[PDB]
Amino acid sequence: EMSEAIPFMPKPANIDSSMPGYAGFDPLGFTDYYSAKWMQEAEIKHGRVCMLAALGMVFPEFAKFPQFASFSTNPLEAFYQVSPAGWGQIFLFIGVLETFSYEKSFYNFEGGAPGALGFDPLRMSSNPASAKQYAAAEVRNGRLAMIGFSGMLHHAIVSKQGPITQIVEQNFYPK
Amino acid sequence: MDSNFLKYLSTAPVLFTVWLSFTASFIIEANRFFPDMLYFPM
Amino acid sequence: GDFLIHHAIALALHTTTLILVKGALDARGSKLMPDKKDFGYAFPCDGPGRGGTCDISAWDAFYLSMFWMLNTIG
Amino acid sequence: AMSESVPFLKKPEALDSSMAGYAGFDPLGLSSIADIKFLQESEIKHCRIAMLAAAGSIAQDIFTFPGVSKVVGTAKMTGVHDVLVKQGAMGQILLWTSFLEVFGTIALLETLDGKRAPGDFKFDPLGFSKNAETAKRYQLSEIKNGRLAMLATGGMVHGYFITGKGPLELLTNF
Amino acid sequence: AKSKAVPFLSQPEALDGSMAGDVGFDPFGISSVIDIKWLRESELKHGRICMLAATGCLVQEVVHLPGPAFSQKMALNAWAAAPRGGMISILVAIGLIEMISNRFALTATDMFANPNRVPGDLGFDPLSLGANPANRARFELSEVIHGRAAMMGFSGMVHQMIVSKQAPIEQLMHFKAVDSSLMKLGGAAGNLGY
Amino acid sequence: DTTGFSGVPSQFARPESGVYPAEPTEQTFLGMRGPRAPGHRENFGGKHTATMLAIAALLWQPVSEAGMYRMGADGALTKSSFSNMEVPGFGNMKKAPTIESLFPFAKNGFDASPALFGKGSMIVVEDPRDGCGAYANSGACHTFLDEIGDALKK
Amino acid sequence: DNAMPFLERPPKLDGSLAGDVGFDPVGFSNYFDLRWLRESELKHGRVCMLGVTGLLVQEAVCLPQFSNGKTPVDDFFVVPAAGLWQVFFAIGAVEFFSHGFKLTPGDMFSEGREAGDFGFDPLGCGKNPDALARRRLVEVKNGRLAMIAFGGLLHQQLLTGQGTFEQLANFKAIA
Amino acid sequence: DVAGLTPCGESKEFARRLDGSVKKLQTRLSKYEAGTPPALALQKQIDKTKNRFDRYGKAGLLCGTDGLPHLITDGRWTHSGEFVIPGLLFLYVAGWIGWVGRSYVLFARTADKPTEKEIIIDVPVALSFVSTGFIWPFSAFKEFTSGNLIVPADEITVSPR
Ligand code: CLA
Ligand code: CLA
Ligand code: CLA
Ligand code: CLA
Ligand SMILES: CCCCCCCCCCCCCCCC(=O)OC[C@H](COP(=O)(O)OC[C@@H](O)CO)OC(=O)CCCCCCCCCCCCCCC
Ligand SMILES: CC1=C(C#C/C(C)=C/C=C/C(C)=C/C=C/C=C(C)/C=C/C=C(\C)C#CC2=C(C)C[C@@H](O)CC2(C)C)C(C)(C)C[C@H](O)C1
Ligand SMILES: CC1=C(C#C/C(C)=C/C=C/C(C)=C/C=C/C=C(C)/C=C/C=C(\C)C#CC2=C(C)C[C@@H](O)CC2(C)C)C(C)(C)C[C@H](O)C1
Ligand SMILES: CC1=C(C#C/C(C)=C/C=C/C(C)=C/C=C/C=C(C)/C=C/C=C(\C)C#CC2=C(C)C[C@@H](O)CC2(C)C)C(C)(C)C[C@H](O)C1
Repeated sequence: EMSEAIPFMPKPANIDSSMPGYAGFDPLGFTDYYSAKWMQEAEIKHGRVCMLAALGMVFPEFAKFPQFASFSTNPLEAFYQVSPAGWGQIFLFIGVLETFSYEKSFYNFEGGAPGALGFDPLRMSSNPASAKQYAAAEVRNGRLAMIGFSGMLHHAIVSKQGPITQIVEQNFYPK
Repeated sequence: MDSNFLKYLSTAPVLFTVWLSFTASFIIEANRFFPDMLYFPM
Repeated sequence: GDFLIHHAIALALHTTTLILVKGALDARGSKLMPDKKDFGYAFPCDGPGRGGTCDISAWDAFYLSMFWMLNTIG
Repeated sequence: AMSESVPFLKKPEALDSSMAGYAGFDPLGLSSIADIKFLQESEIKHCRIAMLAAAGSIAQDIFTFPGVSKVVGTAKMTGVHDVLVKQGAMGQILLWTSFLEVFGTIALLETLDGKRAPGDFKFDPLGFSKNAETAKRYQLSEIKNGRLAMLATGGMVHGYFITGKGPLELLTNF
Repeated sequence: AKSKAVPFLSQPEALDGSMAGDVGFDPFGISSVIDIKWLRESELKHGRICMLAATGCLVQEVVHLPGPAFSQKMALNAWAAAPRGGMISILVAIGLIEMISNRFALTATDMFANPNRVPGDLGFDPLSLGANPANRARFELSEVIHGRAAMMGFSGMVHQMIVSKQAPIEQLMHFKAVDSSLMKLGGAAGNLGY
Repeated sequence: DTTGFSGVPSQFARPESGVYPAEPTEQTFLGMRGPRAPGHRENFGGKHTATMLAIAALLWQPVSEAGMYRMGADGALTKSSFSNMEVPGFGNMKKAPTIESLFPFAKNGFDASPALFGKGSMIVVEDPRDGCGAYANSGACHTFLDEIGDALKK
Repeated sequence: DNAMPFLERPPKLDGSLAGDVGFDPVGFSNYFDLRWLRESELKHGRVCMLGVTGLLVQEAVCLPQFSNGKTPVDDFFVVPAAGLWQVFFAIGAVEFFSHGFKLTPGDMFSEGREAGDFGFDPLGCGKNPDALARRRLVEVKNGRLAMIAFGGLLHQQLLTGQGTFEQLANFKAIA
Repeated sequence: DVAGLTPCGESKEFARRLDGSVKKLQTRLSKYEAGTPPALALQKQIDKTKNRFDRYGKAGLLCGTDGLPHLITDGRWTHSGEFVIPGLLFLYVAGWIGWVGRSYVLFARTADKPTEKEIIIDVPVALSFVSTGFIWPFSAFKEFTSGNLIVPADEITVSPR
């Protein structure tokens, strides 16, 4: 049996079609050494943070909250323009949200599905076909947001502006 | 070429002396053509 | 000049620690003397057999780290 | 088995008289190199484009469509190409022939699959190839005239590259 | 049992006349030390690179991409003139090609791990030009020969660009002889340095 | 023994996969030969790859000429960038990304064409023969064959 | 008949769908779901029938609460930002409710809908079966026509800048 | 600039370093005639000294109060060519040497006489290994994750304590 993603390599033994974004892609066999379900949970959390981060790098191009209206549209400067009381409140809120993952991982590790923090308020994923599609879509949009945020971060390092601004001014290359 | 003489040149002291003389020699040559490189030029 | 000497002082702190930690952790036993704890803290050696065992005691690592302590405070 | 067209050379071992325009002429062995169906489709394509090109050279020398003499002045033959690229004439011709060539690409790939004769786009709106003997004769006539027009186009454009005259004007003068 | 290329030497083992371009030429006996599969992989690769490179020099003399960064008739001057970002793009793309076309069997210990892998045969036949098995032997021979000739030809062209600061075709058309008052060989130790 | 550069991982005491797929013979036009999935060369074969290139080359023609073409008082057309299309309802963003951001020919001064090379930024084809012959030249043109003639007569 | 007689007929285009003339050279319906493609075709078609009606009407009529653009395409740029956003969310509401909150190719057809049916016949024009078949063919062909026509109307309005009927009554070739 | 340092191109103490280095060579050159080998040797040293000082001034190095270049190694990208890139270059070579040496010691264990392979090196096989080192980061990490780099603690001899 060979891997779907890299057809000339053998299939990575510890990933399976059961996993939503499975492509058979583990050329360096991380799952051969680390727990596949731990890696699965880490990829989903990184994707969820990145999906918000990719929207966050883009969104104050359009509109800013009135209090932070004076803040810069380059995200890497608006990071330092926020007060430490504000960053402390963000860190506390992320801490409160992360207590549930600290309780899921490290205590009931084997009970559930990777990334399942009991957050389904609109009762989606009830229909099985919808649940299948949403599982794969969350993984794929999370991976895309990881790549996209990685891009936009380094683009803000080179051109000292945000994504849309760099595009509009056509500042695509190191000046 | 004699196989016992090639087995002699494959001995650890000869290879150590040859390889580190060859290694020392392209450091010497690299510092002849490209001298005073305190930094990677960037 | 201060950068270079601090890293020399770092070298001498880790090397003195090495001799002393090796003396503390190999005090009870090693591969040369797996029964080193039966002989005490300060014994001369276990003789010329097994390759030679001069300065094998835990006391002898105090002895050796004393030179490195003098070097570092220097 | 020796070649009908080149008697000292062998038959080219990939060409057979069931082809249209066969004379046993493959001295360089290209029918062994490339797939023969691709070569056949290419020859007919080159043939038809060059037939249009030679006839267009002749006709453009004879008359010219209304208003064109304004935009295209002393320019003729290949000369009109750069002036009409500024305008959208060559852009529009390229757009629509490229659009047809996407479907030509699909057709060629079906030909290589073996489900279509080379150059067979089934285009016979007026009726000429009803009869089989007439169909084969017109196939040979198309291949032969297309071959002649390939050489013709070559000569005509190179005559412009030498004298700047155009086909009819090169006949009238020198 | 003597070599055909070098009649006074013994015919080298691991050279049995199977490979294309095999004429018995290995006087230094590298085939006895290095597996002939790796040597033929490396020979085909060096030759394919040099075919492109020799053609690169001559065509770059004649035909240029637009722009001032691509207007260097002398090919050794093109190295510096060509946009660095795109030159490193070429380099990175070559590395990606090297890993994928070899299928992550890159090294001296894992290329040819698959018994199906053949020296120089990467599966590259986009237009299926080697589909005919009658042309196979002469294609293999003339690929090897074109590669060898282009290695020699490109080597000559590079060092004639060094000696004569001229592009290869216009070095042939505006030839100037070597004066020997410049570019003397060696001498770093004869004058004891400086 | 091990010959050296043999390439087999079992001769260098290196761990191999033990999996060595059989090599098929089918090829695709802009892809490579090798182990694929079942049915893969039937959907992503030469037919797919040729067709996709054909569509990409057709859609290049609008993209290479992308711009706001507007008529003046007469029928004369003015070309502008799509950035001049100010979208109304996106807060502070008024100039929007367009197809000119994924294909920024103009910024690099390319002047793309539906045939990829426009009238400005055209291929440069020079003649290296410089307007003289191989042998018996006179003036500022001395060929290699002339240098052979010069040496033989001296 | 076969629309492209030189090409072989696509294998999945059986005559059951209306408007089928065997036209799929590029080779869709060999990769994608024909239910998805057909529902997409009707959606594009019905949107474009309303779109061409909108272009022609807005060239003449204008609601009093709105400004008037030079052309119906410039009509988009004088309607308040909030108005465009309200229409967008209203259409989104319709798209959610009419598709049973199942909007992706993985779940849109997992309940068994036929492509393009929303149970929309208040006037009961589809009461007759054979008349329904004829109007199915009429719908898909007028929809395809309106797709092309909308492309033409929009690009000509952008180019000339003088409407559709005004363009015809004041035709001015490219110069 | 950084840490109160001065770019070497505008340091006056760097300028006096260059001048004093050349005055020292020129007074040795004042004792030789023009075409002599000692004159050419010293004239080539004055050219080399000036070139080095010119290159350092235009390189973005920072000079101290003493007029000597100082290296900034905190990680900032404007100064990555002084430690981070030379360091990246080093670790690539060092891991190459380590991967290649490790590959040969594992080969030699499967030999007829394993200790004869280490004092008489099988040079064709050892050269097969040295060529493999160019992709040591990928080869060694896959070695790690495939459970072939690290041996478990219970197959390693330890002292009784
Ligand atoms: C629930 C029913 C409802 C209600 C109460 C409204 C109310 C309103 N609409 Mg209407 N609208 C609706 C449904 C509704 N809409 C639907 C279903 C559609 C699409 C078929 C539209 C399409 C529409 C257009 C095209 C326009 C309006 C506009 C307006 C506002 C004019 C205010 C103004 O001039 O200054 C207010 C000025 C502001 C800058 C404040 C922004 C307007 C607020 C946010 C309106 C909020 C309405 C609310 C979100 C209901 C919409 C639900 C959604 C499903 C459509 C008014 C509050 C106009 C408008 O907003 O122009 C400004 C306008 O041009 N609407
Ligand atoms: C990830 C994709 C990507 C992207 C976004 C870019 C982006 C860019 N490239 Mg790069 N490039 C890439 C991949 C990419 N490249 C790869 C993979 C290669 C190696 C084959 C190169 C080699 C390359 C060179 C050598 C140059 C660029 C240049 C440029 C810049 C200007 C482009 C321009 O004006 O184009 C508009 C212009 C054109 C589209 C003209 C195209 C000319 C033809 C197509 C070249 C013929 C191709 C030839 C047959 C190659 C075949 C081998 C190949 C199939 C392996 C731009 C930043 C230029 C630069 O650095 O400018 C400062 C430059 O000189 N690129
Ligand atoms: C919140 C808005 C919203 C949402 C959730 C959907 C949801 C859906 N649409 Mg719909 N659509 C919308 C708005 C929306 N639509 C609008 C405003 C239009 C234009 C009138 C359309 C036209 C349209 C067509 C023609 C097709 C779909 C299709 C689809 C489905 C595929 C999912 C997808 O990839 O697109 C999800 C889409 C979005 C998240 C946003 C859609 C916005 C598009 C790009 C229109 C952009 C605005 C438009 C150019 C200008 C409108 C001006 C107006 C507001 C005044 C899904 C049922 C396809 C389908 O069902 O066939 C299989 C299909 O073929 N949509
Ligand atoms: C290439 C073979 C090789 C490899 C992979 C390692 C690997 C290691 N050694 Mg080293 N070691 C080697 C050879 C090697 N050793 C030799 C030959 C000696 C005798 C001088 C030592 C003496 C030595 C000591 C004293 C220490 C290590 C330590 C270590 C560890 C950390 C890295 C380090 O400190 O490097 C340091 C490397 C050296 C001090 C000497 C290396 C000398 C050369 C450059 C390497 C040998 C090259 C060899 C001839 C390869 C030929 C290959 C060819 C036949 C194909 C790591 C386990 C340290 C440790 O345990 O920390 C956890 C430690 O304290 N080693
Ligand atoms: C398969 C590829 C075949 C490659 C063929 C090589 C073609 C070019 C070879 C030289 C052409 C003519 C040379 C005359 C030129 C010549 O002999 O100059 C002489 C020069 C020494 O200078 P002198 O002492 O002669 O100074 C003499 C005075 O008259 C002037 O001061 O000799 C050298 O050492 C230079 C070569 C570097 C020696 C080390 C090279 C690098 C070592 C790399 C490992 C070994 C590789 C092989 C080493 C031989
Ligand atoms: C879970 C849950 C629900 C929920 C929910 C929520 C809040 C869901 C939130 C979903 C979000 C925020 C998804 C965002 C994904 C962003 C992506 C994929 C961006 C990638 C960027 C890219 C590719 C880029 C780029 C760029 C590059 C690098 C270069 C740049 O010059 C330009 C460019 C921009 C092109 C609800 C509440 C409904 C209830 C339910 O019961 C349970
Ligand atoms: C891997 C390996 C092998 C190998 C190999 C080798 C040596 C491969 C070398 C390949 C090369 C040299 C590829 C070059 C590509 C050049 C490009 C794409 C130019 C793009 C120009 C652009 C985008 C532009 C522009 C424009 C700009 C910016 C502004 C204008 O004013 C100018 C302009 C209009 C032009 C082989 C196959 C031999 C064998 C084996 O298997 C191992
Ligand atoms: C395989 C494959 C295909 C392909 C392909 C390709 C790209 C094929 C291209 C092949 C090429 C480029 C072959 C070039 C060979 C060059 C030689 C032999 C030059 C030797 C020079 C000499 C001796 C010299 C010299 C000189 C010296 C030093 C002095 C100078 O002053 C002058 C001078 C010049 C006289 C495709 C992609 C179609 C698909 C297919 O399905 C599979």
